[PDB]
Amino acid sequence: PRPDYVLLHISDTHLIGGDDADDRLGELLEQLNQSGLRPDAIVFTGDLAAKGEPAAYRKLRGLVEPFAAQLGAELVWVMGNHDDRAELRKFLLDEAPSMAPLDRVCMIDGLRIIVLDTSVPGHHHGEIRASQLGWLAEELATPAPDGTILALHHPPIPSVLDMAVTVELRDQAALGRVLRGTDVRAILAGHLHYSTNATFVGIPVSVASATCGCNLVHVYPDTVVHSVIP
Amino acid sequence: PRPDYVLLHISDTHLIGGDDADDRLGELLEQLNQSGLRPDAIVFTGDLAAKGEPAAYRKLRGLVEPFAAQLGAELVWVMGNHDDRAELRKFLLDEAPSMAPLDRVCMIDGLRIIVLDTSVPGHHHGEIRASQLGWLAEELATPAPDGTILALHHPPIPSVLDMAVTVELRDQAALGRVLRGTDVRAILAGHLHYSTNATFVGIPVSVASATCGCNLVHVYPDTVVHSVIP
Ligand SMILES: C[As](C)(=O)[O-]
Ligand SMILES: C[As](C)(=O)[O-]
Ligand SMILES: [Br-]
Ligand SMILES: [Br-]
Ligand SMILES: [Br-]
Ligand SMILES: [Br-]
Ligand SMILES: [Br-]
Ligand SMILES: [Br-]
Ligand SMILES: [Br-]
Ligand SMILES: [Br-]
Ligand SMILES: [Fe+3]
Ligand SMILES: [Fe+3]
Ligand SMILES: [Mn+2]
Ligand SMILES: [Mn+2]
Repeated sequence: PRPDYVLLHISDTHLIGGDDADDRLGELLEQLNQSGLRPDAIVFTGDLAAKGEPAAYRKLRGLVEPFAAQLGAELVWVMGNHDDRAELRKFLLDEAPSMAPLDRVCMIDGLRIIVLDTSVPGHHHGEIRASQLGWLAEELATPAPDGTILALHHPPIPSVLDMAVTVELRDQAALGRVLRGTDVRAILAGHLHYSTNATFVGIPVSVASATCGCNLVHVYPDTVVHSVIP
Repeated sequence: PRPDYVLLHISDTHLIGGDDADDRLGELLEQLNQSGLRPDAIVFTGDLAAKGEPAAYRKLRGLVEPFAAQLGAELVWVMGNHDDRAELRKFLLDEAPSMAPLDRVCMIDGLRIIVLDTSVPGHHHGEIRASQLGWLAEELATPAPDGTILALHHPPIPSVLDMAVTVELRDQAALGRVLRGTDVRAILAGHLHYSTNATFVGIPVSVASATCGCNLVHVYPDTVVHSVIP
């Protein structure tokens, strides 16, 4: 059975200035390059840079872009709590610096990938602004031919650890009312630094662990398969 | 947030006669015992013994029962392709030897756990007999207060590897027609020897990797969370 789409789900790389998460990610990219995988997209669900440093984004971009271009894969970057919106826009995206949420829509043929920004500047918990929910609702009003993958950092999933509660995504009910009954087929997330899956308003949520392995995502006609790659 | 139920999902232990999967499982049980976890049930989703040997089941029973009794957890054993129904019944369950499918229902308070046998004696692929589907349909006609966890070996999930196709669960459509619209909240499976999750007729399927880590399952009021424990 050939899947309709193949996605690489990587998260929590936590790169720093430079003096380690650098080598851990290099080895991963090298492994996946030698596996012969040819993904349609590579989605990085947040905490890309450990302290949101400019030097870390330039480093990340230099490691990842040759990898993605060789595979012909689309790159999909997501904000995490440790990232800085302005520095990410400047040094990773080549866009004008802004503190506005990093929200974006990306079509892979018939597959829609929506990037949402659950980060809260200067803070570690997650939250989604009313403006973002309106944006998302408007976007989801039109269905994609192959449905939608939602990509964000803070997963809408109960915190199974005490430590995780204080940095969880807040006000999940509101995101739930927007997502319910839409063509969202899967939610890709990070933040937890261990592999987890659950549903949120009937939609499967898959959290990839930290790089500092990853997940393979096979999109089939009637299901989405997530495989944990150690 | 306290979950309603906590389950331990272990799979593919592959114990042999004795001359290694023995030590790998011992270390796991020891770890989980020192973590302070207190699960309601411990579900083993098949391939318990590598060659279905009597000596392997006695060995498994001797390692696991003291572990389960100390935790006050219910033990839930499932048939895999490498197991032998008769030897498992004799040496693990203290039941009269039979080659009939190992199908069973188990209530944990309001939570129903259904064990299904996807094994095919002498073969490695999975299949479910018409008699079993009738049985299952009849059982699922009455809802459980907290819904149902279905536990089986061969997952109803597309095979993302060529090697896996020839030993996959066959005739999934028929299982699907029975499960659709029931109170089945999650399907626990093994067989793949790596962590995987997907849905099957809208129901989340979680495959635990092989012991030869495991999964923690938190059952919440509105969701089931699966965490991969390396
Ligand atoms: C779990 As964290 C402090 O890397 O967002
Ligand atoms: C994947 As197998 C041969 O242990 O059923
Ligand atoms: Br700015
Ligand atoms: Br904001
Ligand atoms: Br956009
Ligand atoms: Br499918
Ligand atoms: Br017999
Ligand atoms: Br049979
Ligand atoms: Br029964
Ligand atoms: Br819940
Ligand atoms: Fe992180
Ligand atoms: Fe096995
Ligand atoms: Mn985070
Ligand atoms: Mn098996």
